[PDB]
Amino acid sequence: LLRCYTCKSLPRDERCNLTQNCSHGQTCTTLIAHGNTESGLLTTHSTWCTDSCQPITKTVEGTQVTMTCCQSSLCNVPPWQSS
Amino acid sequence: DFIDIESKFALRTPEDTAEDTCHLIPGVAESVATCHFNHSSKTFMVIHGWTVTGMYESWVPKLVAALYKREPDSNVIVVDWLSRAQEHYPVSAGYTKLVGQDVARFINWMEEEFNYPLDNVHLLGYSLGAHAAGIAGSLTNKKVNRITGLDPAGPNFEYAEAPSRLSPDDADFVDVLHTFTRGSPGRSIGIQKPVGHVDIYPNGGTFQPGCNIGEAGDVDQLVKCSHERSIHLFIDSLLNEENPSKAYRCSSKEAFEKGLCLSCRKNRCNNLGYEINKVRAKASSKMYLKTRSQMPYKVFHYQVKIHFSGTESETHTNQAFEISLYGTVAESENIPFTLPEVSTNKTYSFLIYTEVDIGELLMLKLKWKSDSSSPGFAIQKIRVKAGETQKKVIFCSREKVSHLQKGKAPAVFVKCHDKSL
Ligand SMILES: *[C@@H]1O[C@H](CO[C@@H]2O[C@@H](C)[C@@H](O)[C@@H](O)[C@@H]2O)[C@@H](O[C@@H]2O[C@H](CO)[C@@H](O[C@@H]3O[C@H](CO)[C@@H](O)[C@H](O)[C@@H]3O)[C@H](O)[C@H]2NC(C)=O)[C@H](O)[C@H]1NC(C)=O
Ligand SMILES: *[C@@H]1O[C@H](CO)[C@@H](O[C@@H]2O[C@H](CO)[C@@H](O[C@@H]3O[C@H](CO)[C@@H](O)[C@H](O)[C@@H]3O)[C@H](O)[C@H]2NC(C)=O)[C@H](O)[C@H]1NC(C)=O
Ligand SMILES: *[C@@H]1O[C@H](CO)[C@@H](O)[C@H](O)[C@H]1NC(C)=O
Ligand SMILES: [Ca+2]
Repeated sequence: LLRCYTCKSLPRDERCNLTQNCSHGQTCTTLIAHGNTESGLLTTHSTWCTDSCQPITKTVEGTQVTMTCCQSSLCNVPPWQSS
Repeated sequence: DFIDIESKFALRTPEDTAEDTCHLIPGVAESVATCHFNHSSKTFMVIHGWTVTGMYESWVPKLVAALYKREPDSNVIVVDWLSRAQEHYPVSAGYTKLVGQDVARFINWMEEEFNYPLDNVHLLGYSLGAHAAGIAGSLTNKKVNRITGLDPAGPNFEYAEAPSRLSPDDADFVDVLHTFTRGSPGRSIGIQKPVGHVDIYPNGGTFQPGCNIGEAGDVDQLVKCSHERSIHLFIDSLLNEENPSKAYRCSSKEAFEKGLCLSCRKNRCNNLGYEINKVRAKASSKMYLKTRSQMPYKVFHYQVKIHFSGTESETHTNQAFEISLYGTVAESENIPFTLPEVSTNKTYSFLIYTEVDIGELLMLKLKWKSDSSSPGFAIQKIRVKAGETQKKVIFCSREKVSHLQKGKAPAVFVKCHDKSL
């Protein structure tokens, strides 16, 4: 029994206030996306419960994507945000 | 030498895969030793099909060589019935009974003379060969281990009863690749009805990609491309031991083509070829997959669901779309697909497949192509189910909606959720 932040696509300086109870084996993940849009450049963060995540940093069509993993309640927050 | 038998039995080797240099002569135990048959290893018997020339086709050395690559300690016996295979088709077809009886007599002999176990024998029959292998399996003293049917012949077998063709009873496990089923039943080159424990239909079985206009060893490749493909799929399986191709059970090929049948629950999927799981289902199977035109062959399957949203209420028809997948390992850009119609506040599911090993999905771009006004929808999320990794992925727009506008900039979505099954 672990609780993770579960927030689809939040702006950089928004904190997440939705959480889920993950199931047998699951860990906390966070996907950060930084790149350009029609309306200016944008850092977004997405959070959820996952089975085996691998962290990555990859650049994919000009927008930088980073995935992070962790195994404690409410640990999946963007690297510039606090618990 | 109550052993008159017309068929010949060559034991080829990893270093001599082309010629029939050493023969196992039934009724002559000393021949087995001459030829260095390995009593401690499994045995493949390769049974060719019909041949308008008197000769082996060029696939025979390839299959032998692949089997020895995958199984370097095994015994690969090539059965020669070239003489009977050179007749007019209905004659050669009739001779499948005698070639089968010859092969069963030979196997039964190896069992009586050497206590060689029949559960160490895998028969691989191509075309007419598949039925010769079926009949042989039905006449062995104990049941043989595996029969593999590579596009079993259709004419005079489609409406034949089990004793006279390949059927599931003929071995402990029977797996069949159907690759050239185009035609009306009984007039297809390859048999239409499932005759195995597991029957796989690459590209729905009727015709194979890469077989229309080509560069084409063999007397006339262009005509028998789709038929012969069954063998090259098996070969490709022998060479990709730790990287097989899934095939997915499905109610129909039409259903498969909509992406309704990915899913690997309760043997709803299996591996094509050598690495197959020997399920022996309660009745039939019938499984589907897509493939490439040239070798490696393996492809990755995804289902895509898109809900097209808007306040305004239009329909469009035979609309064309490009979708681009970006993953941790690679990307494949500009995959085409079309939709019968695209109407507001409706959801459409569909199959995407790609030769490219993407890795885990990260970003997904959608382009609405103008047709060979001013219309567009708002899309918030796209759902994707991946067949090979049994994962459901959700992408959502970086902003609150991605506007999809026909003939303009592609809508961009990034992964916001993952799930396994
Ligand atoms: C017949 O095939 C066997 C191998 O059979 C295969 O593996 C078995 C374990 C079973 O699962 C079979 O069903 C399967 O098909 C051949 O055995 C090979 O030969 C010898 C020992 O028999 C091994 O060679 C080496 O010898 C040197 C000494 O100079 C040592 O340094 C090595 O440690 C090793 O012992 C070889 O590993 C072995 N291979 C395997 C896979 O066990 C056998 O050669 C063959 N018979 C004939 C007549 O060719
Ligand atoms: C597609 O389905 C959705 C329903 O889920 C429809 O979206 C809805 O469109 C209505 C227009 O009737 C919108 O209503 C608006 O609400 C705002 C309040 O935020 C108000 O200020 C406006 O006066 C207006 O009434 C709304 O965006 C939206 N509502 C919901 C519940 O989703 C859409 O119209 C449907 N299209 C078709 C053709 O069926
Ligand atoms: C978000 O925060 C407020 C407290 O200020 C609370 O009322 C709300 O319940 C929180 N969200 C959830 C899902 O609990
Ligand atoms: Ca039979």
